[PDB]
Formats: sequence, structure tokens, C-alpha cells
Amino acid sequence: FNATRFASVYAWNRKRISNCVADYSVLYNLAPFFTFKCYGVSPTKLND
Amino acid sequence: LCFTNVYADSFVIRGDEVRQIAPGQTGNIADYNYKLPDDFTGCVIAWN
Amino acid sequence: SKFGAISSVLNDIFSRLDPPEAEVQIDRLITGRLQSLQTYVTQQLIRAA
Repeated sequence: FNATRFASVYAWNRKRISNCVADYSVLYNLAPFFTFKCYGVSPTKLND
Repeated sequence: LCFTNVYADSFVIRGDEVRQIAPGQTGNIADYNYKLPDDFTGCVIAWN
Repeated sequence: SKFGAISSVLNDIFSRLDPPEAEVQIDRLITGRLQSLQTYVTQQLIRAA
């Protein structure tokens, strides 16, 4: 989320994540107003 | 059969969240918007 | 003893499941343990006689 440059849309990046503890709450401090659409899971119940 | 009194509550919710309107369920809507008792009796009608 | 249920721990059943089928599991547990208590009471009565 704090990278200097992002990859182009056609050559979109792919990152694998495993064996880690993820705190998604920090993702609410990115911008005062931003889209946070989630499919198949409620965002407020991602910490359980 | 007939009843003592009837309460009708109507609103509009997202498509994925329609399963959260049920006794004992948890999530954003169940916890922060609308909670049903465990020993609930009555019906729910949801249409697009 | 599980008495045919998934788990033999009552509060485990409470925490790990929603009320709908947790009620069935607890019903099974209570019936089994009550039957065991009744059997023990009958044995005690016979021995007392």
C-alpha cells in the first residue's frame, strides 16, 4: 500500500500472502473518502 | 391459526446481506443495524 | 461422553455454533446425562433395598 510506483493495469502485479497476521483496520486510514467494496464477506468481520 | 398482534418492519438491504436477517446470525447488519432474537417466530419476505 | 454429538464440551458447542442446531446438540447432551443419572438412582435404590 505504500509502494512508490504501481504496475500497469495490463501487466498487473500478483502477490501471494501466507503465514502472517493481518490487521485490516489500518486500511481505513488510507483516505478520508474511498471505496471499500467487499464481496462475499462483511469487512467488519474480517478479524475473526 | 391466528395471532395476538403483528409487527411489520420494512427496509432495503444489499443482496449478499439477505442471509444475515435470520436468528443467530452475525455480521455488520446483524450486529450494528438489525438484531433478531434467538427464539424468533414469524416470517421474512425479501424480493429484488 | 459425546452422546452422539459433535463435541462433549457444552460451552464449546455454544461458542462454535449458532443457536439453531446448538439447541439440538444441547438437547441430546441433556437427555443422555439425565438418563445416566436416572440409571444411577435406580441402582442406588436397589442396593439400598
